[PDB]
Amino acid sequence: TPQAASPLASWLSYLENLHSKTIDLGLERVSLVAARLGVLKPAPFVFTVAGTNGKGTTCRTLESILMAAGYKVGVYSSPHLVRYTERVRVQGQELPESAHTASFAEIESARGDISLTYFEYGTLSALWLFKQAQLDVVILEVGLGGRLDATNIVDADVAVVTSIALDHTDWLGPDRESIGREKAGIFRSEKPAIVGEPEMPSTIADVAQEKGALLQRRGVEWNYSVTDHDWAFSDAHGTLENLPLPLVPQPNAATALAALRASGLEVSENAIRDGIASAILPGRFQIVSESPRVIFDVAHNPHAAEYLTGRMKALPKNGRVLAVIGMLHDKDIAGTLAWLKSVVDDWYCAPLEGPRGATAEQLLEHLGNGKSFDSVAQAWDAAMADAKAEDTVLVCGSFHTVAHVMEVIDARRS
Ligand SMILES: Nc1nc2ncc(CNc3ccc(C(=O)OP(=O)(O)O)cc3)nc2c(=O)[nH]1
Ligand SMILES: Nc1ncnc2c1ncn2[C@@H]1O[C@H](COP(=O)(O)OP(=O)(O)O)[C@@H](O)[C@H]1O
Ligand SMILES: [Mg+2]
Ligand SMILES: [Mg+2]
Repeated sequence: TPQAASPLASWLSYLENLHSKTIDLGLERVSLVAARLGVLKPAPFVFTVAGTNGKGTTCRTLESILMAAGYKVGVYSSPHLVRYTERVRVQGQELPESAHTASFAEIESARGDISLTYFEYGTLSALWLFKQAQLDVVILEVGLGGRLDATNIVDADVAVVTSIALDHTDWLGPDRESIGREKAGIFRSEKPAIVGEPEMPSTIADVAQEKGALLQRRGVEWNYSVTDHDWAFSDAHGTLENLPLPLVPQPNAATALAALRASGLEVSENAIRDGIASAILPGRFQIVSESPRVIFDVAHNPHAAEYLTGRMKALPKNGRVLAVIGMLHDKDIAGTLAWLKSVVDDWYCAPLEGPRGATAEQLLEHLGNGKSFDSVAQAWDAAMADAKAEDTVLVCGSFHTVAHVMEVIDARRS
């Protein structure tokens, strides 16, 4: 059993093995420990963000605007690209590793004999770190689903649903309706329930009615329009024009703005512009370099692949598209690749080290074309060796693939 003085790495290895099951959805055990720790209300204002895709970037947008508005903001995000500490930001910055291990030590003593999973532990830690930080606003990214996610032990002041599509059917049910119901579990009585999914499953309205939540959805209570050079937003309180084209997915920037406006928080139009203009998240349609155009995107399900495919087709015409890909077997690899195949010319497949990582040959079979490599680094090197300046190299499929290339590039700078 690690202690406050133990390295973070030891703590993470310990958390990875503490509970009988890796993922164990449910609120009881975790709520009881949160109750002992006094971390159930981490800040006077909390945004909780659920959805199939778009959670990370919607949270980043909220963080960016609120910081511009001068609020002390904390953000809980998952999963992480390279380092675990990425999961907890205060004022847009990671916290010291020793703050994390101290928090873990507090949870370890407070839990007594109550067992907690890795994500439950990490959630309690983020909450405790936020409480210590005396923040004005805390933004919680839901881990998985909503209703039974560890983050749902906190009562959000504004609940957000970014999109509803097929992912995590093992836990959330086989269709958009079952998935929508689970995501909507973060809604609360008399609190805004901001829905950015344009094709809202009816179950989301059911849950909003069951809870007495204040549903405000895209296409109804609020909306946005786009141009090649900017965008506009509208809701019950008015309209905003010539907004900065987002550096995060367009739908999420609009969802964040809707949630921000529904919150009643005091935020100027300039803080909104500055926030949107500066909101960006590594690995989310990230333009890394040019000649050739290098793009990183963590899409890992067909809805995200379809969106990515749409962004790829919107890129300047000409040149070849070479993809460096690695994926986990727990995702709909076939459906994800079906979309990507329509835009990719040359495939460079790599295995993902793992209990759940697909091998290069497994990916190759889905493609019907392409080359296999022994590692992401080698696939990346082969693509970049083949790419001409007019081409685009897309690193995709998983957080793992993107992270591997980010690390190879950074290491080469030394
Ligand atoms: N009550 C609990 N909730 C909970 N929620 C999530 C998890 C596992 N951690 C995850 C983190 C991220 C994702 C994910 O898909 O993240 P993105 O969609 O943003 O990419 C899934 C699981 N365990 C428990 C768990 O064990 N208990
Ligand atoms: N509204 C959206 N619709 C479809 N796909 C999206 C949307 N937002 C993001 N994505 C996809 O999901 C990936 C990660 O997005 P992120 O904003 O971190 O959301 P999440 O935390 O839910 O995974 C992106 O790189 C993109 O491939
Ligand atoms: Mg997910
Ligand atoms: Mg996320």
